[PDB]
Amino acid sequence: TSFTRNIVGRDGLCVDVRNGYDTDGTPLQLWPCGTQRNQRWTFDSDDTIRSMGKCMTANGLNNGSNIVIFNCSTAAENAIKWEVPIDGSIINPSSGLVMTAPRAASRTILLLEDNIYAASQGWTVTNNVKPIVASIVGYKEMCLQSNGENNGVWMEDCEATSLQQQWALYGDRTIRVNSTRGLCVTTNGYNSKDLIIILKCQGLPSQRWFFNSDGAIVNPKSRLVMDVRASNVSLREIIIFPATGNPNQQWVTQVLP
Ligand SMILES: *[C@@H]1O[C@H](CO)[C@@H](O[C@@H]2O[C@H](CO)[C@@H](O)[C@H](O)[C@H]2NC(C)=O)[C@H](O[C@@H]2O[C@@H](C)[C@@H](O)[C@@H](O)[C@@H]2O)[C@H]1NC(C)=O
Ligand SMILES: *[C@@H]1O[C@H](CO)[C@@H](O[C@@H]2O[C@H](CO)[C@@H](O)[C@H](O)[C@H]2NC(C)=O)[C@H](O[C@@H]2O[C@@H](C)[C@@H](O)[C@@H](O)[C@@H]2O)[C@H]1NC(C)=O
Ligand SMILES: *[C@@H]1O[C@H](CO)[C@@H](O[C@@H]2O[C@H](CO)[C@@H](O)[C@H](O)[C@H]2NC(C)=O)[C@H](O)[C@H]1NC(C)=O
Ligand SMILES: CC(=O)N[C@H]1[C@@H](OC[C@H](N)C(=O)O)O[C@H](CO)[C@H](O)[C@@H]1O
Ligand SMILES: *[C@@H]1O[C@H](CO)[C@@H](O)[C@H](O)[C@H]1NC(C)=O
Repeated sequence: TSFTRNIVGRDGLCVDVRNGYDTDGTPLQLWPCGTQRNQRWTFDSDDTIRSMGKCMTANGLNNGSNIVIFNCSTAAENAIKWEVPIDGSIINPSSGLVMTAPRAASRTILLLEDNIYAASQGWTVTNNVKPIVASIVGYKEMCLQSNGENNGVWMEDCEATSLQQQWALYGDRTIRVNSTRGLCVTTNGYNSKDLIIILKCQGLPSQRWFFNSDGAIVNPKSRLVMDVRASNVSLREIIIFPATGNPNQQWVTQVLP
């Protein structure tokens, strides 16, 4: 079977065939999301991803290789097969390299690169091309709240009127301050007990998050998950820590009006 969607990534821009051209070798880029046909990608059972009747194609299979559109019958088979890991990567199975947006700007050309679990390598396959805006409810049924750039995130009692409890869940798998969308939830290191803060979005692995089926919020590079330190909300510290399933690591998203 097949179905068609946009592909949203870095800074909420979309995977777009450059200029709408369908000539073999036309690179893929970031561009503001829209309905144009060169942003509509059809996913088939054969592991191809197609726009304008042609296939997303690795124009080479080394670090830094370009990703292009190319005739599906004449391209190399191992260059047109893709899988979509649950954490939001888009991977070429033959090479193991993943789709990457090396810069945030529109017209940035997409490349295959070694997987470092960066936010530049996060994508979401969807027809809703706007970030989802939600409260993130956790331990003691409190809400995750931001407190300014460079400051910690922490738990507060949930308030419909607290804008700092409002999070934009971007397609690149970042968690952004909804009223200041250039700022991202960021782990301040990849080791256990490292603090979670707000920092300018820079596409980093420290800024990538995965909402898994167990109710954890996982940082893929470290493997560690968001944790209310010591189960003590009055410490006003959220850390990364190995997944335990304990209440201080359980979260849900609740969409906002
Ligand atoms: C795969 O390609 C990447 C993009 O070119 C490399 O990362 C970039 O490496 C540059 C040095 O050659 C460096 O100035 C860029 O800032 C960096 N971009 C970022 C932020 O990832 C990557 O190179 C590896 O990682 C970088 C950061 C350095 O540590 C290099 O020594 C590494 O080789 C390439 N990866 C590999 C394994 O070839
Ligand atoms: C992908 O390349 C194929 C091989 O070059 C194209 O098929 C060829 O299209 C030629 C020019 O239209 C035509 O003379 C031949 O009939 C045909 N050759 C083969 C091997 O099938 C293909 O074109 C599409 O598929 C063919 C079968 C027809 O249905 C065309 O109308 C299609 O455009 C190329 N695919 C695309 C999307 O360009
Ligand atoms: C989250 O932030 C967004 C972006 O600033 C807010 O969305 C704007 O809201 C106004 C009022 O409805 C609209 O006129 C704009 O079109 C919106 N802009 C965008 C880019 O969507 C939003 O209200 C904030 N809060 C919530 C709950 O989403
Ligand atoms: C419809 C289409 O092909 N759109 C393209 C094209 O857009 C240029 C202007 N803005 C237009 O709407 O016609 O080129 C940009 C930049 O390369 C994108 O590829 C866009 O999707
Ligand atoms: C929780 O943190 C506050 C601030 O450090 C501290 O005063 C309090 O004793 C802590 N609670 C427990 C049970 O350790």
